[PDB]
Amino acid sequence: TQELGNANFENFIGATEGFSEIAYQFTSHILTLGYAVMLAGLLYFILTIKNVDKKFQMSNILSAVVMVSAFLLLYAQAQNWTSSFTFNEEVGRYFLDPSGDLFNNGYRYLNWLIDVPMLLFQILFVVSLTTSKFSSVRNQFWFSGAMMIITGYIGQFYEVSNLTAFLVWGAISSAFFFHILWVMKKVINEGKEGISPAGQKILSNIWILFLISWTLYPGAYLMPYLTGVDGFLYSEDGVMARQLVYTIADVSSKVIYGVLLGNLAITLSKN
Ligand SMILES: *C/C=C(C)/C=C/C=C(C)/C=C/C1=C(C)CCCC1(C)C
Repeated sequence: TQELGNANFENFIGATEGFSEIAYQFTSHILTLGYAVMLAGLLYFILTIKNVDKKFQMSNILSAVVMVSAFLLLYAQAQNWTSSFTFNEEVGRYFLDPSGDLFNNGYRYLNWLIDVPMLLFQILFVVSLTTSKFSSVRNQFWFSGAMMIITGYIGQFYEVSNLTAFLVWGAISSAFFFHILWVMKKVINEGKEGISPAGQKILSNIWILFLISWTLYPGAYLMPYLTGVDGFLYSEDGVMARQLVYTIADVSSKVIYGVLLGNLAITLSKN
């Protein structure tokens, strides 16, 4: 039995095969880029709040708060990665360090728990609904989004120990994800009514961005099993891939999403 690498697939690899210098350093630098971009975004959203009418500024405020939480928690995740493995001169690879704290997904999942409700909420300060009620949409978003992250978090505890449960819990989580997609699509359709064609075009881009960037997360969750129980991805390569797809998803769903909403708000105050 491999006691030290039971908690997650990153630990499992690091306690059996170990990581190449390339995989270790690559992952270290990708995660560093992750939190560095959130700090830049924090400054962008603060400095541009004066460019939008007061009625839309709650969206820029919620983007700045998402940036603070993501900078701090991705910074923690980055330090956790680099401090958890150490180099063995004999084998020439990085292995899980029993004296360290071991790699822990808690930082990222906590970041999601906080940010998902705010990302979904903030669009309701830019578009107008038509036949739907603000409170009803808000409550559906907050409930479904919380459940999606919780059931997902439960799933990842069984990643190494019980793949069957890993997949069943991820399927449950996917149910909530599809309900979010259904609600967001109705919101975008109602928000397109009555606004200018320029604004409708930006909203269409927001919808495509939202759909792709959020679908990246379940992809990264499954990444090391996407080539079978002993394929190319069941390895340090599935780890590099998973961590890269999370970082791309985070920049897109938090920073780029917020920039587009700010551009929509500016467009709206032109008619
Ligand atoms: C800024 C962080 C964001 C927007 C996080 C989004 C997270 C998700 C869409 C997570 C989705 C999941 C599934 C649909 C199934 C597998 C488990 C999750 C939690 C990764």
